[PDB]
Amino acid sequence: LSARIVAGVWWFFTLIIISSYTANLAAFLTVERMVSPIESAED
Amino acid sequence: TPKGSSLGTPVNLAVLKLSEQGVLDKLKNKWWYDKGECGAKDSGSKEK
Repeated sequence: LSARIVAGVWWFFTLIIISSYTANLAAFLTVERMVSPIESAED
Repeated sequence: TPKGSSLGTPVNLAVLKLSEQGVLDKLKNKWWYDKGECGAKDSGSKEK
């Protein structure tokens, strides 16, 4: 009985994970990353 | 300084000399940054 709920919580977890990964990958594929090598003299 | 005083020119040249010597920068930095709280100076990637 434990393997069903383990596989369910695991599948759910990795589903959240891949949805997040894909979403953020599209986000970085869109935003153009806002690249800034240096900011201040302290840097 | 008072109009046409005898102190205008010397304090003027003084201000310039101090600014060039770095006294002004160090002093301002002293009362603004050196004495002051939360001095992280953009730490932990605050800009991004």
